[PDB]
Amino acid sequence: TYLEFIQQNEERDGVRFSWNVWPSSRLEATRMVVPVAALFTPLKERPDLPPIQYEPVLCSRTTCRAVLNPLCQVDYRAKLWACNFCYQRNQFPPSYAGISELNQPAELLPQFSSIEYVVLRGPQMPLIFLYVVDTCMEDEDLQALKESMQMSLSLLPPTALVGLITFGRMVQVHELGCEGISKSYVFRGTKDLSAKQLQEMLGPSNRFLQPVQKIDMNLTDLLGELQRDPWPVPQGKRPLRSSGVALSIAVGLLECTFPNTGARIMMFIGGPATQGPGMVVGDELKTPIRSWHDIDKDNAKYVKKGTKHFEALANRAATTGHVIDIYACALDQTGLLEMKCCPNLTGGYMVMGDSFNTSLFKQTFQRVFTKDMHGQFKMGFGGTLEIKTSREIKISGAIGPCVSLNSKGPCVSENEIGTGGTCQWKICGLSPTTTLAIYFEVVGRGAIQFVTQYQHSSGQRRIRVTTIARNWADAQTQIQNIAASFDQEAAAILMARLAIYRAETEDVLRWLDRQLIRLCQKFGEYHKDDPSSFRFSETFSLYPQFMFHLRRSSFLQVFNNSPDESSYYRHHFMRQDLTQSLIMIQPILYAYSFSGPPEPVLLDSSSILADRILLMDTFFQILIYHGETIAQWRKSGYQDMPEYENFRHLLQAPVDDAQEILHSRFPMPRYIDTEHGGSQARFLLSKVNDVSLQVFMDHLKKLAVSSA
Amino acid sequence: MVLLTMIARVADGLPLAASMQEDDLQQYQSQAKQLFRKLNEQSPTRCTLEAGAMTFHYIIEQGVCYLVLCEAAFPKKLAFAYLEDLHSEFDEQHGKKVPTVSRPYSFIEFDTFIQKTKKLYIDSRIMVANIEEVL
Amino acid sequence: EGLRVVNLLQERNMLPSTPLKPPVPNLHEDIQKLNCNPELFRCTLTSIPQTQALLNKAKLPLGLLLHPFKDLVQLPVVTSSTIVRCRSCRTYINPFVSFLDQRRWKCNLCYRVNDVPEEEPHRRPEVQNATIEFMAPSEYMLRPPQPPVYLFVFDVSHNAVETGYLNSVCQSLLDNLDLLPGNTRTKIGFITFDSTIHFYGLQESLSQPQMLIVSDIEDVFIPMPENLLVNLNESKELVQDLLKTLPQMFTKTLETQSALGPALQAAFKLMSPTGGRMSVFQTQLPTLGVGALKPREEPNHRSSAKMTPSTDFYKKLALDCSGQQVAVDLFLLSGQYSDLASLGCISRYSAGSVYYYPSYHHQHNPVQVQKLQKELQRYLTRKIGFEAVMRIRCTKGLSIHTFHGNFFVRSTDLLSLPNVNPDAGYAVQMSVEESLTDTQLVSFQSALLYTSSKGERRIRVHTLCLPVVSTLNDVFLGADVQAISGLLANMAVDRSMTASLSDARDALVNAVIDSLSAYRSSVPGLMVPFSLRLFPLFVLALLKQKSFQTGTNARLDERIFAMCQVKNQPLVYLMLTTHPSLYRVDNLSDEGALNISDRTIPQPPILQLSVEKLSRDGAFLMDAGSVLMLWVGKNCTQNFLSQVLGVQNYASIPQPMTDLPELDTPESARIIAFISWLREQRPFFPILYVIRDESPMKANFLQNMIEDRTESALSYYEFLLHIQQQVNK
Ligand SMILES: [Zn+2]
Ligand SMILES: [Zn+2]
Repeated sequence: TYLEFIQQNEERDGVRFSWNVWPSSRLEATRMVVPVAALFTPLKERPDLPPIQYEPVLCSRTTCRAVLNPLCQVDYRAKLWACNFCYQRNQFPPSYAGISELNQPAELLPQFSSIEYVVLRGPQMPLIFLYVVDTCMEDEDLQALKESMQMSLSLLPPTALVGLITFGRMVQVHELGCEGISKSYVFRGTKDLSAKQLQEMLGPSNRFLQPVQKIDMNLTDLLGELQRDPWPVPQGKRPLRSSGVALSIAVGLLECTFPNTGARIMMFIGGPATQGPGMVVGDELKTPIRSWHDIDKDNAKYVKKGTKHFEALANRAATTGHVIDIYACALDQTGLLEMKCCPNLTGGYMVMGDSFNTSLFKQTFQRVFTKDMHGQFKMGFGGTLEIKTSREIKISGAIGPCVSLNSKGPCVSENEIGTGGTCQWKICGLSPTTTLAIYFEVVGRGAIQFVTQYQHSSGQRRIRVTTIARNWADAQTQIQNIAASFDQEAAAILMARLAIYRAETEDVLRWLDRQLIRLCQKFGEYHKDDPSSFRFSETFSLYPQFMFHLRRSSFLQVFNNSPDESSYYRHHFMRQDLTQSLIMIQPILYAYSFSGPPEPVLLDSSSILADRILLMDTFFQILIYHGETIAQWRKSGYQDMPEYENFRHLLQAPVDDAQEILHSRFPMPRYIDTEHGGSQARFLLSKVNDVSLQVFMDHLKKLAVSSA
Repeated sequence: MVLLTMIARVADGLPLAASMQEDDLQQYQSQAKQLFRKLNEQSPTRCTLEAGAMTFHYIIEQGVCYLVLCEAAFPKKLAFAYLEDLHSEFDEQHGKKVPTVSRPYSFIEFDTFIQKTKKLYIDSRIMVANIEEVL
Repeated sequence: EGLRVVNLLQERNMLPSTPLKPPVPNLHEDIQKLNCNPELFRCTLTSIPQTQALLNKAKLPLGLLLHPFKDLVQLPVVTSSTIVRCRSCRTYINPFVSFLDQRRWKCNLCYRVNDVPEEEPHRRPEVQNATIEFMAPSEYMLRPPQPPVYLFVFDVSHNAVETGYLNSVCQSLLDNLDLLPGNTRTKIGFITFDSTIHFYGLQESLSQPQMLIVSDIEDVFIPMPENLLVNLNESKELVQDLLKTLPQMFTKTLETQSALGPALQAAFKLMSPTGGRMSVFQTQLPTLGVGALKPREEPNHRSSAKMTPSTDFYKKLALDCSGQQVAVDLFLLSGQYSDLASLGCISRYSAGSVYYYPSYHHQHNPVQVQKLQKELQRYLTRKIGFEAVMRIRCTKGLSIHTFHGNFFVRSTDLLSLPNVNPDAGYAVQMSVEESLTDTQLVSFQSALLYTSSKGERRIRVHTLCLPVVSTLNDVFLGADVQAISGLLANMAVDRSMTASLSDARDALVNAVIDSLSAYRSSVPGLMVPFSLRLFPLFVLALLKQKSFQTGTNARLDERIFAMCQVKNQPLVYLMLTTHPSLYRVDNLSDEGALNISDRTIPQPPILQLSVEKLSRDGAFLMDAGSVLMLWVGKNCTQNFLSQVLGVQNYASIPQPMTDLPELDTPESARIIAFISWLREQRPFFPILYVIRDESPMKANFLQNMIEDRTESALSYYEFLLHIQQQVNK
């Protein structure tokens, strides 16, 4: 089954292609409506694969150097293996002198396509965690924040190095365990510093970055004694917050102390930066922070210069191999639009909320440090991703959390998409859910090898190798075999990645439509000029619907959202795996009522019954809706009566299923309990339903059966 | 929405206590001493003067005037609440000795309370007349 | 007394055995009994020349020397609801005015007649006391009385750490925290510095003090708005903990560079709002940031006379502090050249002072350790005045043209004194701008307007009255030799900075020659009036002092410091330093002041400064004002060794001997009573050290024998021979 194939391959190799059968001719390659692309999860978890403490074994043809894989033709007699990428024949390294047929190296069994190696030769560098904290916020929020930080400190590895930087009007770089005093270096938040400058003004581990085991007690006390920015805030003014400079100093500090080694710069902000570089809004309360509307009518004088400042910091950090996290909680906007690149370019996180003093933030924050079956963090640092393809395959680029190493070669395409012009990318921070989109081009069995070198949370350097192969289309059945290998879900997401990438770097809908229509005409079924005749196989029938929801989503229709919310939504969409991505675009909906157990139902107004309870899973929100009738039976009180122990199983069935997923998901989703009449019902109402899908479909058919 | 606070005996305008911090004071300090000099038993016991970008706020209790200067923007409502806090404290502490002293600023030490009260107002977290007139 | 003439070549033993007493102006009995105490205000010529021509003939400088804020025993304080001043020149009604219409008084300074306000008028305190203090009315203050503010700035570089000075200073502060002048408004703060500037936040809410470090040397700023200058009363405990911690925070420091200039700028910014006293402790040449100074090679006995600042940074900074009522006291405890000629400016123009401790070291220099100890003690406890100004007025006809001392002269001669301390001296030079043919008496009045440590605006006034004479002989008869020497020293320091050391030394010698010559032309050997019999001796002393000596091995900062002292000290101490009192003390007895109820107090005779007066058979005490050295002869008596030193023989007299022991002997009681009396005559407890053996290599006791000859300077006799050759050339 084509479905079993798609499933088993994503499970084993953490990969999903828009097409599982590729064009064997130039006349087809160029006429591909949806590009051959893959959604790749370099660190996907699976059934405990045995880590290979090896010397991976590389091909001996200078240019190639691919890793020995299951696609390689071996010869246990001649102690030789022929590379599958360049046909170069190799001699087996000494440590393999005794490998036999009835006992061969794991990297050759088709089961271990996608395998991990550990490279042990040089002492491991400790992890580094630098807390960068805003102190311009209400006491309840600050106290809550201080507690979350102290907690995270109790989870760090003994050897990890930690540093603390606090800010408000001035920026303070604390020197921990300085004894009998507690000193820091204060800088004006008014002007930026390079790193050379910083290095000079300030002076393994430094005075500013010490091992947790030696410094933890002192830092806990310091974190506990932190107080509000001392500078008063006059009437009608926002406090002066130097977020831009605080971040440049954090980046600069690590750049001149530990460049090129895993590190985490965690910034906690409680309001917009109000004193550039990086300024997002003035200090007059009477003037609101920019809205999308304000941006479109050129009434946001800070956006561009502010965006420029953070983009530079992002690239400085990403270049030095450091990760930047932004935890932003405030009642008003915080400037995530201008700072997005830091967490987007580096694989850092973006957490948004209303206050640090909520369960939402506290739980999301502690999820950050979730550990595995060995007591180790589920994070990887300084990841280098290199892709090797058959001479017939080229790479247009990638879309997701990464930066280009701008390394050239024959695999690089002229038609670049996203971060292109390279066959190597750097991902400063990644996890088991991190997902990149790789767009390919054809210029049987084509092969692609993904090699990911990263620093494990334990300190070990690791190399993840996933080698995959897909059949070349048979010449006497090209489009027929190709069509059968379509992965509509994967393709819908890959196309959505491109569209969102173009919008966040400016009509994109028109491009989306032209491609939708083209796909309908090439793989559909119909009689010219007869809309009613149009049909799609089981392989393509859901694509139109996914497209409908995507173009109406908050990912493309930004107004009705604050610029910060929009940036948050996209940030998470550009890193997520297939399952979660689909949910973001088209929320799953479950119905609950006495008449049968919970069931999935169409995202339509027709599913909103009065005697039923609905659960909507937006990746960002889990919402429970109580229909008018059940709202009454519930306002009435029948729930308590011992007579209605049934009305209880009902009222809590959705609450039960919510909890489960309301925990596995990293950014903990916001939970909402509303009903017919409630104001929060609006969330379900706007996700439900040109106009409706029926009208959208008719138009698509009217254009599918007409002129090409 | 900043500072300058002066407390003085109405009769002669004798200064009793005050507080100021710059890092001009010169001009507005004269105007304040001008007011005190003009004030007498027939003066309004609660008033607000407008001096351009600035605004004076004062109250008279037991022959003691409590004046304050600040940017016109500063909430008039808070300026008087500020004056009331000073009054009750001052009258309670020295209210009965005021009519006997003769040296300027004989209660300079009241300097402390003034400033520890001033900060609780300059941190967000009656009659009107152009002062130029009265003078 | 006597109107006699002395032949300096035949006397040679003219220094009197008892302390020299200031001249008594030739004034009517009633007027003189009301005159100002000479220790507070005196003139170089008690008989003022009627004309500039007469003044120029005498060839003697006309000027005033004052110690206006001196600690007094009894001070009249007038709280007058109104202050009586002349409607013309604003002079304070004083004892020397002239009451006529008994309801109208004539001003002794501008002659205008004033109306005595309805508030025996000549019986009022203002007319019976030459020295008096008035309470200042509301109009004598530009702002509410400022509270006392003490900011301590400490060098903590490697060298400073090595000297160990911080420990004693912090210890002296802790002990005297309750003695610092001020009421509940007192504020205190701290800053340390090396290549960076360190502020200290102090909050009761926090577990310990915070060190806020500004590393941006080219653009200093105040890191926090509150808690740097904290209320001492409220935060006593927090300040005490800090003083106990500081001396231990920089033990293992490697900082060799000192950014003094930037630290002073930050200290300034911190104090700018209120004003106050900044106490800076520096141990080396500043080399980082603005105000950095270049190294210099120390001279040697060889180099001739070939002083001034290397930059104006500190002068400009001192002027800024002055406008904000900030005074800067400099404590330099350097072992190597630190360019004091440039650093000193910070104190000169802000009315602060400089304290110097050459080669200070907690272990190596037990003498400088105790000196600093006792000097800090005085410094932290003496009275203080804030945001003050001083004006000096003199009768119409007389004009002040030059001011000497630590302050900044504003327009229409206003002496700006950010701080006014009781140990500072000032001097003024005047001239007769209009012949005094009219009057027969002239007055001088200094008014010191300041804010006390209790927040009260005060005005201290001193008035001096002197007679006017028209003959050369009368000018000489009233000459005050000590006062003249003091004003000449001040004039010579300016000349050194203006021309050169050579030109300064020459003008000193010419003032003596020119004056005796003028005398001679109006009367074989060297003849001089009685009043000037000591003039050549004191000038020679001045020429051999550390400020003006030539052929010696004195180091650069030493000379500058001695010049700073000439400019900032009161006449009395300038004389003790220039011409130390020498007494024989191994045979004291009862010709003393055994009047002090239960104490006797020996009064040994003052000896002239010559090794010809010493003796290997006795012990000699030298009182240099700031220190008391006790030289012991090699062949001293056994009684003195055991009964006074508490030793059995010369050989066992401890090398550095920081003071005498108090033994149960009548001999010990006598010498200790004598010394106690000497140090009771002043406020700065002078340290004593017998270390002066005949081989301790600290016999700098000899450098004070200004009468003997040296390889690079004349003896007293040679100097006289030289003057005589010039007098009758
Ligand atoms: Zn190969
Ligand atoms: Zn007059």
